[PDB]
Amino acid sequence: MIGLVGKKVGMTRIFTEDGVSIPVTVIEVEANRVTQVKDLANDGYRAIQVTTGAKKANRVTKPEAGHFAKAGVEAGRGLWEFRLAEGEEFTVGQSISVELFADVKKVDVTGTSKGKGFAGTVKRWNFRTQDATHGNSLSHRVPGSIGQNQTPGKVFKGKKMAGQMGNERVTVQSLDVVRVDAERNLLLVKGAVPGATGSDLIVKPAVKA
Amino acid sequence: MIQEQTMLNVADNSGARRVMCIKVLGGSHRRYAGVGDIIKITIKEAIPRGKVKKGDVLKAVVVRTKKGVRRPDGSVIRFDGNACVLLNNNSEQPIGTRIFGPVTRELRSEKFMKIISLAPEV
Amino acid sequence: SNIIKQLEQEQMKQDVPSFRPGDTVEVKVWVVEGSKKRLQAFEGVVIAIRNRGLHSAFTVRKISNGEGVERVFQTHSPVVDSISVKRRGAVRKAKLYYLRERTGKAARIKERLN
Amino acid sequence: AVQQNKPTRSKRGMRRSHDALTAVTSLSVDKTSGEKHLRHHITADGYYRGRKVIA
Amino acid sequence: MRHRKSGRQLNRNSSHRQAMFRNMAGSLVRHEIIKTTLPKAKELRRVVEPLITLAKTDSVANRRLAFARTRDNEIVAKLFNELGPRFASRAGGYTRILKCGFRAGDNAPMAYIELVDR
Amino acid sequence: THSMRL
RNA sequence: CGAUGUCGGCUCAUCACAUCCUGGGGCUGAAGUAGGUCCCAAGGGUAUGGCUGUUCGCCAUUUAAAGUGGUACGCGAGCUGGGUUUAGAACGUCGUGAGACAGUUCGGUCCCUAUCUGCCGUGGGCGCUGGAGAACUGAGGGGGGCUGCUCCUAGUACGAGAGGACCGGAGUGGACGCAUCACUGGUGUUCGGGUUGUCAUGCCAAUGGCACUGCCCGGUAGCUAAAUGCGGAAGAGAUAAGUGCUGAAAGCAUCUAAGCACGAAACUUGCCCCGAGAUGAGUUCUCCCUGACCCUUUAAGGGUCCUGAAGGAACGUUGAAGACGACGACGUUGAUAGGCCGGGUGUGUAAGCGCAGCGAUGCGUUGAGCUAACCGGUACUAAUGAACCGUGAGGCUUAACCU
RNA sequence: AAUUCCUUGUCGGGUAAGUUCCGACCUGCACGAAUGGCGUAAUGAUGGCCAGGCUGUCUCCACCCGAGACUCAGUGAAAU
RNA sequence: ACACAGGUGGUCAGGUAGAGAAUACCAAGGCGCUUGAGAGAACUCGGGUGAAGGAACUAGGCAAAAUGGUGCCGUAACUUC
RNA sequence: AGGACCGAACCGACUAAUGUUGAAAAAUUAGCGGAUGACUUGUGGCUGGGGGUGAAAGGCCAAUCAAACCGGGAGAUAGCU
Repeated sequence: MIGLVGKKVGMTRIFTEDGVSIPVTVIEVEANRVTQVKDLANDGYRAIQVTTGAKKANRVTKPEAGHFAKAGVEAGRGLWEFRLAEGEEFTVGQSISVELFADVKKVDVTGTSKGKGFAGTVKRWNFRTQDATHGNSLSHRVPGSIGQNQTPGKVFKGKKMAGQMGNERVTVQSLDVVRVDAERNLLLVKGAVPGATGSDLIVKPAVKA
Repeated sequence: MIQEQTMLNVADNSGARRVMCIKVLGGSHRRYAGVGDIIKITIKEAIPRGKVKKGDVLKAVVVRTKKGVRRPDGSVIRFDGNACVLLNNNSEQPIGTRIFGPVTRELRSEKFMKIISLAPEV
Repeated sequence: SNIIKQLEQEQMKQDVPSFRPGDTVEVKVWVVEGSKKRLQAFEGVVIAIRNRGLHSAFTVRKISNGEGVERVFQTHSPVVDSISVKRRGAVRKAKLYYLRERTGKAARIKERLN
Repeated sequence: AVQQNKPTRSKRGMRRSHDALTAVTSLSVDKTSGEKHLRHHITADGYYRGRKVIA
Repeated sequence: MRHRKSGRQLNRNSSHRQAMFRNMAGSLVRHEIIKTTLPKAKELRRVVEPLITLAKTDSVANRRLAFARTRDNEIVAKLFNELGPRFASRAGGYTRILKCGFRAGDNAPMAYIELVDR
Repeated sequence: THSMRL
């Protein structure tokens, strides 16, 4: 099937009655209204384009506003697209609610992780630090050697070095969905999903099932 | 979190007062041992009439750890002092006839059920 | 936000007694041994309370037979059943880890009698 | 950590292509005094958004 | 990596930063307008507005608290005798930042900070 | 002088 | 030889296969478990210590296994400097001696701010043929690919008995990696308190400065690991070694010549990420501009006046975004940041006053006072009307339709 | 053995494990008696080894505080 | 060579605590060291703290941590007494 | 009493880190050794180059030492670059 787009609001824990405390992440999966249906005619593939939340009336530009008010929806924050595996139809303008995960058992969550910025190789690539005493000179957390000698004569591409860590799209796979609360539009998953509290999460049914 | 070169107190009465862990058994590159974990020990201090003598190499199981154990609700049980029960090398049964101090409920499996039968608290 | 505090108020128990660091306390917890469930009492001294609402915990230190045992308890978990505050302590700290340092006659504290 | 041979004036100007200063787009005109100033800055005359604040 | 953190370091250690903010708050309370750099003025807002909050409730303990923050009896006198009654209806925002060119000596972004009376 | 190739 | 810094260790690797483990097979002097030997296979993995400067080795204890080699015996403009290889000194030996020793022993300056290539990140310009805002397909590229133990079948098959499975399943670990702070903790020189010496606020009381935050005790938010979730796969296609089916050449036989079916962690996908500068520059949806005239070599021309559109940029308030750029939110038609209010949390019963006592001090007011980054609210302060850039229906040729 | 090549001699102690250390034996390649032999209390920024305490040395790094690195304005080198 | 973190002889020397000319805070007296303003990346420098372990590091406990004052009690082998 | 002990000034220079186109052509920082003596220091003398002086390293003799520095034989000589 398809996924839903929600907002991460914190982590909590559910105390079940037997004793086991399940640490859950709360995803407020709001109503996703379909904006565009891409089909084989115009696009050569089938997919739906959804939106969630609502932007201010004047922050929405004229091309976005015309795209939204072309078919029966009000403007939300950002457009997304799900690839419709062979035999599902979602009419344009349709609000898709959260009971799609009241069906399912496991979930993968896609988000942009928290950005650590320019991180060194010890944080980024788990490099082992050099010996922090015993004579070492200005070389404790430096990367070490980065290539062999005259025969390569060059650093191989894909060398692990210091650089931007975080702030990238990552997907956590096969999380147990603990509770689907339609009355407050809450989806609770077992485990840690990517991103800071407030970033948008794409929630799909688990494909490694 | 018992590693190699950790000095452990001894919970049973095989005779050892204080032993030293020399390898955390089970798996390659393994770092630590918890309460449900077998280690290899060697004996540094013994009692003069006891069964085991100082300088022997045998096996133990940890029963108390200052790092603790984490129960599934999130509660931790942090003992004061690391403690082990000495097992035989190939028999894997305790060499003691009694056990001092309390032990943990997450030790409860068959051979260590024979251990916790002698235990004054679980 | 308003959502997380709402789920915390849904999860929490209405009844939990008022104790402080220093209070000598019995906690009775559930244990399982297969099908058979049992209650087990842990009497010690509350030496740390971590108030967070639902995530509140408290650390009870008990000198067992020869040894020192220490257990934190999730205050709102269903694995606890009762917290009977037996004795009332008169410390003037919030965390009492010097009792983790001290043993014996130096590790005792006077009564509150508020 | 030293050059192997000297870089040309060609490679000098290419590096200094990004060193160019950016001029301000435009200044603002205050409503009362009418003098030019930066955006969100008080005037040299001490006026800011139709209001004299400093003598 | 400074995520969700506050407080500016200002290239001063905590003793120098605290003593400088004590002196700058005394100068702003005494003169009712001072001229400084821009981020110093923003952290000065964050320092000097709780003192005017404290100045509304007149009590001996509040005089001693405001003495512990300012270490000048002239400043607590001007606070509890003028800016207490003057800002008693105002809730928050007793100071105003107005950006005033750049410093001549080093090209530093200057700004005025004043009370909202003038 | 350890850098010399003796 | 107008200098190519060398053994070992550390950090970081990368390739070959002559494979250590895992994977698939043939033969066995292969009953089973376990071996032996040989073929295919490089996807992933491949110890920790004692001794020694050591590599190597011996040993101890593991492991599924502790592979063999190349890379200037990889790696000193990446670190060390134990050995070796300067100058001191000594031993043994050789020499009459100065001195010498692949003979020991003690000690003994390891320089460099990266221009170019390379690599890791990150932008500015222009292009993509009118301009702009988004969402994508996906050429291609990268990441990941390890494995033990226990239980079930089943104590069956086999075997005299000791012992003891193939195939298939279920759980729980080790190492590795990703994510996040809900828990357990670390930190928390921006919060609270104790306390020593001294100086000051006139003094008592109460505070503050300095002494590494003076020394300490707890600790919010962030960040984090030791904490907590997750993941390696199942599946498909074409195969290697091997195994066959029919089957002649060679009336038989024969896996191959015609033909067909099996067959591994290797190969291509399936999983995750980047990705139209993919100049072959793609697709879809939406929005925006519908004016007059001059000149000359009347050309995809140059010029004048008027209008500046969508949108962008600048400016400001700023962000669990960040070296700077960038990215994200907001700019009063407003919760972007500070303040304020309430709560939460942390610390531990503030100051003053009253009482007790000779006083230190205790008790009451009182779980008080003070609370950083948290939470929900609130326009009190600052986010100024604007000005800036971007235009005015967008070439030629051919084809298929419609007036 | 500051001497010993063979060699990590061989035996004992310490260690789970000890080419170094300690005590021995002599097979002294190639000790040896004022270029002194062998012991020696005290001493030593002396060489070697073991134990207790203590620790970020390390497993395995994490956070914080300052000074540079980074951005802005002024000045403004160098080897090559 | 510098308005250079180096060198250079004699005299005076207060308070509080302290054995002290040590050291801490101050007086008289003199200075803030002749580029500043932001930001709060890697990494380097000087530090602070650290769960569990405690030399497993390494050529080597190198470096850090710890010990640290006064009064009394007590104190081994060996010794040139 | 002491070429006695602990430890400032003072004299030295054991270890580590930083510095390595330094703040400095030998230093800084934290620890370190001696600190009533074979001590240390001010001022002035004396010893001079195959010479001095040397608690001896071929050390020091003006940032120079297995024979200083300056000027002269001297445009030494160079089968070598």
